[PDB]
Amino acid sequence: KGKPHCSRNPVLVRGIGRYSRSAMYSRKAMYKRKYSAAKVLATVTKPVGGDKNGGTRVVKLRKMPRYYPTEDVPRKLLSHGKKPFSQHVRKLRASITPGTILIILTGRHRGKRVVFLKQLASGLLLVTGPLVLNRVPLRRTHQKFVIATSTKIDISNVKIPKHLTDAYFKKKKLRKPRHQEGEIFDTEKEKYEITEQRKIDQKAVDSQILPKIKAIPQLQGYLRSVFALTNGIYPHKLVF
Amino acid sequence: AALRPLVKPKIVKKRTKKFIRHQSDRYVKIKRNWRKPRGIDNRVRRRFKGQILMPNIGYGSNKKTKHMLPSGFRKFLVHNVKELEVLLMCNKSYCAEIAHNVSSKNRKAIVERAAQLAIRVTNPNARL
Amino acid sequence: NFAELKIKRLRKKFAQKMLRKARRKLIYEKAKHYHKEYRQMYRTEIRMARMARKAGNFYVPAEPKLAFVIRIRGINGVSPKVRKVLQLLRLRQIFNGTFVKLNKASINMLRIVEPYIAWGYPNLKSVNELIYKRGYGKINKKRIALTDNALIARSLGKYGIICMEDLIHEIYTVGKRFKEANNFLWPFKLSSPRGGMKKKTTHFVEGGDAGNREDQINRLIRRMN
Amino acid sequence: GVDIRHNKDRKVRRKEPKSQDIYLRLLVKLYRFLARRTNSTFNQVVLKRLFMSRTNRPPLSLS
Amino acid sequence: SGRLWSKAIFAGYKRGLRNQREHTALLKIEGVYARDETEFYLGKRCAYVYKAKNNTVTPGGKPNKTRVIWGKVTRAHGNSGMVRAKFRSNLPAKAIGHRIRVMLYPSRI
Amino acid sequence: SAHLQWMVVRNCSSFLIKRNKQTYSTEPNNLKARNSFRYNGLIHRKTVGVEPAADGKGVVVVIKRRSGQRKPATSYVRTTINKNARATLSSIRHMIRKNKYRPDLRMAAIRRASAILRSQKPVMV
Amino acid sequence: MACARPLISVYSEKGESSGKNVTLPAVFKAPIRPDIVNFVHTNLRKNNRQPYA
RNA sequence: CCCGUCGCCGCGCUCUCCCCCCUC
RNA sequence: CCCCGCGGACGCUACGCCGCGACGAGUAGGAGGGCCGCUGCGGUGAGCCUUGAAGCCUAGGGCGCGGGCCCGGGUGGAGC
Ligand SMILES: [K+]
Ligand SMILES: [K+]
Ligand SMILES: [K+]
Ligand SMILES: [K+]
Ligand SMILES: [K+]
Ligand SMILES: [K+]
Ligand SMILES: [Mg+2]
Ligand SMILES: [Mg+2]
Ligand SMILES: [Mg+2]
Ligand SMILES: [Mg+2]
Ligand SMILES: [Mg+2]
Ligand SMILES: [Mg+2]
Ligand SMILES: [Mg+2]
Ligand SMILES: [Mg+2]
Ligand SMILES: [Mg+2]
Repeated sequence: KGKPHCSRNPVLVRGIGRYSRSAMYSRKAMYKRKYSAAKVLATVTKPVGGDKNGGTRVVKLRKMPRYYPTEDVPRKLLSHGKKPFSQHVRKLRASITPGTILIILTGRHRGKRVVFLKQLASGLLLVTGPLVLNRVPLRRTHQKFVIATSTKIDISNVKIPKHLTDAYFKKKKLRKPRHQEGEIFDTEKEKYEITEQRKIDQKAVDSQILPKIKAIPQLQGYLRSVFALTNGIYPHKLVF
Repeated sequence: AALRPLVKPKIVKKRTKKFIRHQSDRYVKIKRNWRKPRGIDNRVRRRFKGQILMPNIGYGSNKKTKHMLPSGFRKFLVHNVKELEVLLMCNKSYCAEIAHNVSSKNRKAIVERAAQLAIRVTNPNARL
Repeated sequence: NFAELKIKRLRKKFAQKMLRKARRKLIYEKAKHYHKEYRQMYRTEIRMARMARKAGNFYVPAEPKLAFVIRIRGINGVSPKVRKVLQLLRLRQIFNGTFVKLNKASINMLRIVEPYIAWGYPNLKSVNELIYKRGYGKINKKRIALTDNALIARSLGKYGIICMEDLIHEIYTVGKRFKEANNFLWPFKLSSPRGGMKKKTTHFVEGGDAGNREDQINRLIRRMN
Repeated sequence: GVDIRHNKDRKVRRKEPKSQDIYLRLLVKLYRFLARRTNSTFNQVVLKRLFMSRTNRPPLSLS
Repeated sequence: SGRLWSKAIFAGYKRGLRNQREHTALLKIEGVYARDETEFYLGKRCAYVYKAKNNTVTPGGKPNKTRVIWGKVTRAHGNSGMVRAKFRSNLPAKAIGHRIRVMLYPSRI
Repeated sequence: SAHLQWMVVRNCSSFLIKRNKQTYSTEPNNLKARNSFRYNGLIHRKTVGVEPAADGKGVVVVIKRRSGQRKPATSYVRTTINKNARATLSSIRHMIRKNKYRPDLRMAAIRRASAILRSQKPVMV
Repeated sequence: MACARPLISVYSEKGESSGKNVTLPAVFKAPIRPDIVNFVHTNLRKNNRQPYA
């Protein structure tokens, strides 16, 4: 086995390489790389044990079903596309770059102005409105429900902790194990608790973003106010 | 809880309202049962706008979901336990229902047997 | 014999694979040759007229031999002679286009149905986009979309036409087998012209949409498919 | 709207015997398969004659 | 702490003079009086918020009398800033001349 | 002959049920209980039927022997299988496939045996 | 099949075979033909009818 | 034999060996 | 020369099932289909029914393009 090489056919447009068939034949040296010519044990034997009980038993793994439904569903045709969500490409608007001030449009933080840190692996944006400034923690948000303003701060050379991933921010639940019939309420735990790890991470990011916010004048006051529509102005006439 | 059908496609109904007979609203003697208007000057037959619509084959339901109950099953009328076992191998596509004339004592046995054979009954609690 | 039959099946599959591979290479090179031919005629007309002007003379181009005819009126109240000619042009529906080879016999037919059609001289791009986007073949009396080259080759291979490029070449440069290639094409079912029509009831030269518009049929085609 | 006539769309021809003779229906099944699964035009002619009415199947004298 | 939605008016259904297509509605957005300014609002979620008699469940809140029929702006209508909207259910005719909110949610800016 | 007898009873039979746009057949040895030439339990030289046991446990696999086709008293051989579900299905599979006794009814008989056994196990609360 | 005529046992009044056999009469190999049977039955049931007016 | 990631079409790498630039 | 697996969905009321393409105005009139409907007769449903038939009523649940039909509740009292 040889070491895998790079593509050697740079893509100039999606689906088209820069070099032709003959050009790639020579780049690959296909003239000298010409070739002419040259499992899973379903059953396992095991010592059963016992006098005159036979030597062993040919035990087959994955036994046959012991019940069949009255009818089944035919299998699907093949689709040659339709990748799972974890393999989708993640697209981010050109107006959203790290350090950009965003405006939240939905949720309990409606209309607040927050700072954009990174896009996460699922395409969700990681935002912090410095929790001291507007009570928005390190939180995920969707780029389709934010407004990217033109005001930006340089958050380069700041360290967003590595464990701040989608699995970190994914919600957790209790109900309803060991309990089927609902007569005693399982409404306990509903008070979601801020993990001490979350407080540590919030303190770490803010300690190095807040100083850069304080650098230029009255940005903390800007982050501290909320966005609203006044009867004079209209969103299509506004420059963000 | 209830027995589920093999597949539950989305049932699309082209029309959800009945085709009422022309002028059945103006007369008691004329019932809502559809009758094709054949008068020489009838504006419903001529299909003038804003009039009572006429049934035609274009309103036909999809053959995949025709005669399908809202529960995704199709119904087979049964009169005794013996007719119930024809649905043993059609459990997940066809549901039984008991005829109106069946006695209270006898439909108890039908419901009991259908629970055993995993056949769904549309009227399991019907005389009690 | 299991090994012998397995080898026999591999030999046949390889031979079939080499046959497509040779057929694909032929299709590739013929399209390359057509591209060379297409610019040769385009440059020749420029050069021909360019040298007449040097001499102070006039180069009169050959009269176009290909026309795209679009029916622009409906099927209500049509006189029998106009009705018959539209059927002979395979224009039984409004906004049905078809390719017509131009000669004395066909032109006089186009003059009969003058108020009912808009026609002109399609260029190379119009032929390509009509065939590729809306090209349907009449295969066993069925309207079949030209999704594979095998559909063209099965019905027209005896005439040398085996791919979409060959079909486009025969239609554009009216070849020997134009009648077979043109009739193989189902009449084109075009959408309503996006952006409207100036006036369907009068001739093009009087502000309307009917009659012969020489090269302006290409503007109509873009808005129409 | 399209400009065609619909009075000749439905071709009038026997697609099966109007008889209920179960023995005739059995050998119609046999020759329906033979006509489909062979290239013999003889089977096609025999199959369509099996659909035909009695007046279209006149008796053949020995002479 | 703010309006956060644009004020719009349900002017009527898409229609000819003598035929009315109730599945789509024509909305007049405040401040948008030309067709070239409707680009911002295309695809934006629109809501017809009203009140009824019986309480209904409120997402993230106690049940109240507020109901809503959701929709979105589909395209521009005419040359003067009207937009066409599709709602999950055809808008009731009692809402003509009343408030429709345009959410700004699916932001492209 | 099966094909000739089918042409007689395809639409005229005492076992025929035609209701609710559906058709069913109630002859003793009809797997799936449908009106069809393949599944008819009377017209074929060899047939297989699966029925619940006389008591409330096990299945009865009845096959049709080849000798006395005009002698209905001794024309069917009935065997009773009263073991676990997986072993019961294997026996029915071997009876049909290994004997090459109507292999086109293999899954129908296996599915019917599963339905019978599934109906015999007690219901839950 | 059609030319083959089996032997049928004659059963005794006690219900078991008596040892006597009769070859199957050829009438039992005649064509089975319900459309004729239905036709003949349809027109012969009309023959015992009693007039009404 | 755990659910055909399959056909046509367009490509990439390996069964050749060297280097170059980042990264462990 | 299948065998560490002895195994491998559905189907084909052939009057059935499946695929592809085009098409769909209609008086007078013609034809086809009707698991539309009424009454009675021959068969058949080891059919239903005083533990409630027919009929009738119903802001009850549904099915069918439709003719119509099934089921729940009430009334009724001997058949269907
Ligand atoms: K009609
Ligand atoms: K004729
Ligand atoms: K309010
Ligand atoms: K009867
Ligand atoms: K109906
Ligand atoms: K009653
Ligand atoms: Mg309906
Ligand atoms: Mg009335
Ligand atoms: Mg009149
Ligand atoms: Mg006119
Ligand atoms: Mg436009
Ligand atoms: Mg005129
Ligand atoms: Mg039409
Ligand atoms: Mg007509
Ligand atoms: Mg018609």
